Amino acid sequence: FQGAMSSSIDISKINSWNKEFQSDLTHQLATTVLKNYNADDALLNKTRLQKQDNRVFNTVVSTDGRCWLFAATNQLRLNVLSELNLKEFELSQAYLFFYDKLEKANYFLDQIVSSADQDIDSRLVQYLLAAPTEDGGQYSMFLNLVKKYGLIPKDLYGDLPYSTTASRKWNSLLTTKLREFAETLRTALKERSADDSIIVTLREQMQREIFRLMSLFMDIPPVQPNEQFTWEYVDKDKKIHTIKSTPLEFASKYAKLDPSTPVSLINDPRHPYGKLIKIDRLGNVLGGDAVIYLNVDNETLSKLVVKRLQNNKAVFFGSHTPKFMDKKTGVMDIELWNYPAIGYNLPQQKASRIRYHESLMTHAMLITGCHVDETSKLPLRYRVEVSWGKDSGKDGLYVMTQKYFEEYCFQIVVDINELPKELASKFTSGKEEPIVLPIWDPMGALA
Amino acid sequence: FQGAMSSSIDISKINSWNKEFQSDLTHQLATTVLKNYNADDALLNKTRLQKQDNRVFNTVVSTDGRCWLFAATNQLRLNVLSELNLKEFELSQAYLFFYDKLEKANYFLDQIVSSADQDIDSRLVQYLLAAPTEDGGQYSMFLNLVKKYGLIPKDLYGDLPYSTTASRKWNSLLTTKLREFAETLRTALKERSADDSIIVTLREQMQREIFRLMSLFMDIPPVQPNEQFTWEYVDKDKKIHTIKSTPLEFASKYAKLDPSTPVSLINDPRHPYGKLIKIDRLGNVLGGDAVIYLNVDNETLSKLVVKRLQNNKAVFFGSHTPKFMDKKTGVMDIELWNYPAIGYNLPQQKASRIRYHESLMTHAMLITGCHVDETSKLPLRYRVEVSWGKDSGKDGLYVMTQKYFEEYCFQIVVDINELPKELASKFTSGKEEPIVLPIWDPMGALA
Amino acid sequence: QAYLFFYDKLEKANYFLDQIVSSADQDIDSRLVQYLLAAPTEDGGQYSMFLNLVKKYGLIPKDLYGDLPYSTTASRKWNSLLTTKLREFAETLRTALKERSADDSIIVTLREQMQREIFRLMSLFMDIPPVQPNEQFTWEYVDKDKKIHTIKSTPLEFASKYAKLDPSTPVSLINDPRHPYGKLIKIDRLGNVLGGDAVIYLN
Repeated sequence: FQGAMSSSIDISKINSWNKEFQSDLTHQLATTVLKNYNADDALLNKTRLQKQDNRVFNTVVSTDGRCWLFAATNQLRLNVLSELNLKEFELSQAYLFFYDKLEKANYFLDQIVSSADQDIDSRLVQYLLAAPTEDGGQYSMFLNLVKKYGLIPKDLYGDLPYSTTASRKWNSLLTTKLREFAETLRTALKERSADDSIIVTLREQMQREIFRLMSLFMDIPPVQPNEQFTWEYVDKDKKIHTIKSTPLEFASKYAKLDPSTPVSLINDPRHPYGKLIKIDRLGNVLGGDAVIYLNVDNETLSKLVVKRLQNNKAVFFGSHTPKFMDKKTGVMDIELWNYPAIGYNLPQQKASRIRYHESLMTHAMLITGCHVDETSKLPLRYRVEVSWGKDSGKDGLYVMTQKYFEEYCFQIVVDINELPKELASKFTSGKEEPIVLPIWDPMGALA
Repeated sequence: FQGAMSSSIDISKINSWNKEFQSDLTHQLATTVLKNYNADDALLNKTRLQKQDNRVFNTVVSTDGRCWLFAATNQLRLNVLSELNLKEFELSQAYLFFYDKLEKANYFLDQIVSSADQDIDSRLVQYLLAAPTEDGGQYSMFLNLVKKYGLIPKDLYGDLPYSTTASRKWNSLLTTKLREFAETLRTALKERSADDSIIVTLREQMQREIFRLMSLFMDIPPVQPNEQFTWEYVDKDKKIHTIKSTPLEFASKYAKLDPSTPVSLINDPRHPYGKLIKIDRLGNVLGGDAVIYLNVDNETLSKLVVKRLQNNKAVFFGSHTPKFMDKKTGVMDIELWNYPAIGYNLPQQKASRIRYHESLMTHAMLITGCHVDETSKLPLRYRVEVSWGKDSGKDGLYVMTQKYFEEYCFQIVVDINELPKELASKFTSGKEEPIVLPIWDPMGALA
Repeated sequence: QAYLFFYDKLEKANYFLDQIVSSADQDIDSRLVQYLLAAPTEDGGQYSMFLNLVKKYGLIPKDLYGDLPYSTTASRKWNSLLTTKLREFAETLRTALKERSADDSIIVTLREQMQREIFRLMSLFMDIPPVQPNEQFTWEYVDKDKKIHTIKSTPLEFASKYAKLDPSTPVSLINDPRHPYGKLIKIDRLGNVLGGDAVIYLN
């Protein structure tokens, strides 16, 4: 009784506390202002903004929820511009987006069959049923798709369909169907075994029905991965050309993709550095590669970003958007808002923010530059590019502090050749046992 | 030298002061917020708003820059509604507005002739030239017009012309002409005397030219003051009627105006109470009545407002708009904004605010109700009505505190019969010598 | 521009206090005192007032101090709050000058407290610039060719060394037909920095 009493909200206590807080001038000022405006609008610190909104970067690349696909295909887009002397060029994101969604719906049916032994109310089965066709993904999922499907110019398959730019309704219609199929499969698996002719036939009818519904909202791409397409275009000089190629040959011959060089490093302080981290079950293409990260410290993660940028290549990275991100000015700085002035401070550290459900990776973006300090020999800020129209931020360009990178970013993607042999070996040796995390881990899919 | 040095802005001092202010938390909070938002938007105190925005009034009237004319004609408008059993009705403001402007332009020419002895750069002549045709006025100026012109229903002469609702350009064109005429008159008065045939002819040609330019922007009313008009209308029951009347007979017979009963009281602490105050030269109709106020204390001014409201009549009053007036919520309260929380306090008293160019009468409005405290026997707040469309305030309705009335209001208009004999006598006795103030005094014309 | 705008406003508020002390002998309702009280902190100025500020404060690149604050692009409310205070200070000064003389220790202290209070209120709406006129700033920039550079300079050295200002060459000519041509015209009292140059025109 005494415990529950002490643990209850006591009316005299809160009114006494109120009287005490109301006697403080800062508090009186703060509650006047915070009843009138959104705290971020009210506390944005222009004095800090003045110093941090710096768009001078001495280390830049020379060139100029589906974000993960725009960020992932960017370099390949640049390789084509260069290889073909183009003025402008876009790879088709819709191409990858259509197959990702089909594969994910197909993947879910397999996840359901493999988890059929578990109770319908189990944590995994409910988790599988929550959002089987979400638009986000990881870099490994992007490579799984390019290895099977290749890449094609946006001119052959663009963002024309309604659902390519407003996928919410489409996903909901598919998901409702997938939830029905989950029950139908689990129900048929009570009697028959999975290899049973009936389950095999049922799974195929389901693939058919998923494909049929998808074909209503988006067309299947115009050519198969090994089928040739003819593409007419104009180079920087107004000269015309025709390329005959297949999607697969195109990803390699023109976009120069070598799927075996990309590796993802991550700063996840919940785990020891030097270890490989694998997210169980997270995927898109059945039988494709797993999401694997090599865990490293921020110093290491920062040097790698600088080295890649020095090799004139942008860096794919994942972070917690939109934590401490000001879209209006395009600034990512954890001290840009004056919360300490209202006594609001946040001591919880990175590893704990992750464990306690406060911070996770949510979006993928591109680092295209940085500023390394002459004195010292370290990065101070990074130039970041988003896929949110030329209107978000400074014409879509953001500036991010080193501290933001350390605290609210986690993963970067680099080529294994850019790593020190001691780290590259972690991937090639075949001796590392990864730490295996649940499918629902915060270090997952990116928008 | 030491004086000028001590009196200069010293860079070390202001930077030292800055360091001291920046060490205070309230200050740090305040400069963050005040660089982001307008101080009134930021400091509006909703906690105070919650208590002061009270629209319950136990003392209300039973009925339901040209504001001074809408406020001035309102009662007469109600008298007509009642006298004719009308559902809706408006007196024509444009009627009064057209003659006010003509008379004012004519008045200016006379002010110029009477001040011709003074230098062109004198304070009075420059003041006369500043805004000879402004739209604002005083209650005496309103009576000067009704006594000569009468009143007509809005149905016969409405706010149709562009310049009746956007008079800025019209006034500027007239004023430019009037400034030319001022020189032409002063120039002709160097040789000839004012009664000289030539000056008389010149003044008439100027009246003609003013009238001609005015007739381009607004038509002269359709009937003369003693000429009959025919007005067709429908009463509350959908029954039709025709009234044949002249503007003058109409102001008296239907709108029930008796120009000899209205008197204006004012609270001007710069002067002793019990004295009559006259604003020199301020007028519209040449030879009409002067602007005269009987100076009284706030207790007296407040009791008179209550008494008039008890006689079921609204009260014309002048105040300093928009000091401490929140248009969005429709509240007039000098403590509604939390300026003390940023250390901004204003000790300067009423009489001093007036002398030091900080507060003056600027607009005329209507008090249509008030709340007198059961305990005590005094008014707590007033219901105020503005002529700013149903969109300003609470459907055009404001609530004003007793303190606001005391500090930022000055004049009210009442019937001499409502005054205590000791005050009424101040007007009838013929023994009072008014304190005479300059034409540029803050206790002047209202918008 | 905000750099110059912040000091112009501070100096003007400071200037007004001095105009009030020097006109204290005149009646509160006199033409000059009422004129002084009308708009002591208006945003406008003359070229001489601009030179008075550059000579004392110098110039800095907009990248170090921009038009970020609300009041830099909508100064009406800020000016009104300052002006209301300045009108209160005018009375407090004239009232204290009835007894004591201007050099009196009390008037000197009072004037300083007023400067302090003006500066404090201004610092709520705009920050004092990041460096003093003789203090060095570091400025990073990119030239037409995408090459990066860092300039270390003080605001004063910057107005001269990079912006090439020589405050002694600018002169203002005017066509004012009210007066004879060939004459110099001086506008009495019009200024911003106490003791700075007067507004003078050659007609």
